[PDB]
Amino acid sequence: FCGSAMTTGKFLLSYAPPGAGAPKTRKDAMLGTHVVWDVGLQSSCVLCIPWISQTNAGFVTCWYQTSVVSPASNQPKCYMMCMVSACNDFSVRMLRDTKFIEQTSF
Amino acid sequence: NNHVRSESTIENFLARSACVFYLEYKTGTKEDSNSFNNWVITTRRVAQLRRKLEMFTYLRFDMEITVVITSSQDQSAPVLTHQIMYVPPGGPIPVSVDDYSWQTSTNPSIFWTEGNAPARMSIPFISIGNAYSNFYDGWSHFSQAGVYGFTTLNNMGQLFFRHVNKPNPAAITSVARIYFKPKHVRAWVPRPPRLCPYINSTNVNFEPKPVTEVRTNIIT
Amino acid sequence: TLNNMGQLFFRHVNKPNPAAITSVARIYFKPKHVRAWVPRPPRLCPYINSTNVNFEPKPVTEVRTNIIT
Amino acid sequence: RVRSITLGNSTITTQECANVVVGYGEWPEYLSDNEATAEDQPTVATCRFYTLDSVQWENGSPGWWWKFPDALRDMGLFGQNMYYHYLGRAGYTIHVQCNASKFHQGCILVVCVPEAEMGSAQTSGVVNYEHISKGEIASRFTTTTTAEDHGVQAAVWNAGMGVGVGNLTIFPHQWINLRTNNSATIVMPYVNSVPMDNMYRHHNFTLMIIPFVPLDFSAGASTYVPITVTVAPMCAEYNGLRLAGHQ
Amino acid sequence: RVRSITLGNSTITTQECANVVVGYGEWPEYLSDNEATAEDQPTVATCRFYTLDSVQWENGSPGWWWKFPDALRDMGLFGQNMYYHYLGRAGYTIHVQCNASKFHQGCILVVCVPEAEMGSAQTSGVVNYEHISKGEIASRFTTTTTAEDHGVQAAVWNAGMGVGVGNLTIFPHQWINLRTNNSATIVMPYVNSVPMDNMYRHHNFTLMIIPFVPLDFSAGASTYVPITVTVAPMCAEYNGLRLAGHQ
Repeated sequence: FCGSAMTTGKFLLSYAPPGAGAPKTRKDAMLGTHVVWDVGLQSSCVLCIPWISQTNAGFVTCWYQTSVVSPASNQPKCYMMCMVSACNDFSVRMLRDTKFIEQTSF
Repeated sequence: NNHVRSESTIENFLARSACVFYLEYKTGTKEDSNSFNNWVITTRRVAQLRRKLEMFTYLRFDMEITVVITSSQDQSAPVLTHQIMYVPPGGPIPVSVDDYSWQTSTNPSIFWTEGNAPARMSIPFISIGNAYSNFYDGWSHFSQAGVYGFTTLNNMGQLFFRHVNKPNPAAITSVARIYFKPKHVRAWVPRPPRLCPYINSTNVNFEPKPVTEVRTNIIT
Repeated sequence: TLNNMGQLFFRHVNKPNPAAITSVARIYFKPKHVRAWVPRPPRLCPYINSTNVNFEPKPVTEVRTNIIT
Repeated sequence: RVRSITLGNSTITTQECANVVVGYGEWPEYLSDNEATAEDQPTVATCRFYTLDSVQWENGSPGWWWKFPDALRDMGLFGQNMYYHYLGRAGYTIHVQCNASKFHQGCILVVCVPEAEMGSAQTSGVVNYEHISKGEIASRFTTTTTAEDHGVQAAVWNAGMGVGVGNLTIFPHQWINLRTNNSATIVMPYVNSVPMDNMYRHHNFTLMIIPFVPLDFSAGASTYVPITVTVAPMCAEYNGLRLAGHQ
Repeated sequence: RVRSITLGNSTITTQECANVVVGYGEWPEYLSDNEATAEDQPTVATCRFYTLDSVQWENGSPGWWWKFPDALRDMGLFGQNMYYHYLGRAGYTIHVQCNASKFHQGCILVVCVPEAEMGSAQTSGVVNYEHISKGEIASRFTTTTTAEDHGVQAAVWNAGMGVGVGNLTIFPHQWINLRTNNSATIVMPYVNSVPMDNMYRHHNFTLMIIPFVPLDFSAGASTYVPITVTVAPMCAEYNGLRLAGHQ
């Protein structure tokens, strides 16, 4: 969370196992796997999601639990970023060429 | 005899060379219809071979592919060079004689010239599964509505062939015949032998047949 | 003067004789015994020149229909 | 002389001796492989008998078959775990048994065929889901070749796979022959190429019951003998669904 | 300086120090009485946070209340066990907490009243179910006497029971006073005449939140402060449903 240092809210992060659709309500999300992340204590949270490999596949969804509480800011723009990396053990097999560059041209 | 047999080991019941395909291609420009040719690796093409690999439900092996190639001119030059390119499954493939899919660096290729012992190389066990499946009983999609049997299971690469020389007056036509054998077989779970002649090359579809020949009477 | 390596030349060794012969030689290359130091983020924009890092600006990523699921 | 096995919340009385045939001589297990640090999976309250509907056996009936695990898709808590998990595995214990007098006769074959792949009624069609499954209701073979829009090419004497029906005793099997037996037990472990896969998408094995010598009865007596099957999962597992993270 | 309690499948972050008030100084327990040989009862996977919908607190709002266990009747697995069991018991852990700046002010009282029995809007009517409960949605008090077809005689300053509202601090209670606190915790054990009774038919206690000093704010700032409550069962039990017999 990259908002101001007087902004406080609460978000409910959620994870759905593979082979199950995304939650359709915050009530639905809550009954799944969820981590209530309080912004105003923690400025970051790390979820480590097991069991990825390659549709069917999980979902990550973030939901308001409360609306953000402004100090007195007149534009209520607050932001959050997200970062990603492989965790611990990982494995790959069988080299092949990338799809994002197409031929020569010079 | 005088000891336990060893001619009926799994390794000697399989692992024999057999012809599986042959194809033709000829020197010519990229305009020309036939000037490169391909074959998709499968073991269901030849009935005799297919019979002995449907003895088991699961197999894993490495394979050796040897291609023996002859050529002849036709009615009115330097030695020709042939390229055989293996494309691992999920790679790029060429659609014409000239593409960057023959220049790609991640597809093994053998350059070979006539008057030498025939080219071969082995391909190691390739599949994310831990065995090839000779019978499958599911659908491609996560809800049943896909394609029944032999979906993404039993998928292996494919070969491509072309001449490497420039076109020159007088066409040359080559015929390459492919020999195939597995090696280091391991089998799990046996099956009863197939009884009805094969129809499709992608289904287990069959036409009903008598179990056995008639006899003149059961009593002797 | 960095990244300067030699160059090849090719010719026939026989004397000229009646009827031209044309050869095509294709070059295959591989390094061996690589050692790498200091990584970089992958290139994102198609190459232009063969001697410059010059590039034309490009979008970071594909569009989505909406960020919510 | 009998004892009654119970798996808790269910009980069934069985004949004391009837033998068990362990398919390939290995019992159901929980996998013990490591490198599940990045794909941890929990093991359970599904380990109870489920009794499927009984079917008549009458003189000239040709056979029946069901496909697991898609025959237990409507059963209890076990049907919920095909829907809240993307991957699973599970062995089975199957008791097939039936009533009968001493004036009846005939024998049937019980067999479990891993990866039974069915034909198609016409020799260029492709069978669809509704003709190769019928849920927890028994499907059936038929004598006499007949076409169908999709359909399985049932014939009995090809077994829907174009193999001799007399050679199906290569797979785990038991004969139930009236005048001796009246029950059979097959314990079938999980057999697949990959360690776990989607329950809905795939079928693991096809139970089949094929009469050889057909039912018949002496003077008086009932004209049918009912058959019943009972299936209980053993040592099941399903994929995780918990974060490995923290705040 | 905080720690995050987790009861598995749920997590909530709490302030490190905030005190717990154990109601009557006894924690939730499983009963240990014998003579359950003729009425054996099993103990469990319901022991997780359930977060009810947040309510606004704004200047001049009069209060709120909910009634347990009938406010958790739609929640998860715990709602299924009011419907597959005829008797139950269960203690509770309740965290009430809220946001706020340092420019806000006011204080509220949090109290759990065992056996709160409500009046009726007219003094000869009888209150019905729909006016004394609202499920997991908060009910509310009102200032200014007004009639209703059934209704509770809410008034705030009688508390719907005809007692002084200033004397409700006899029951387990915590003050949440902005400028110090912003959270409270009450752990409430099972209190009833009989050891177990029907969940639907009876109510055990009524959580209530009554503002005294009302919300107000300095220049700028939000015009409401949200309140949230979170309730987790502890040490629950329910009646048996197994035969003690045999074949």
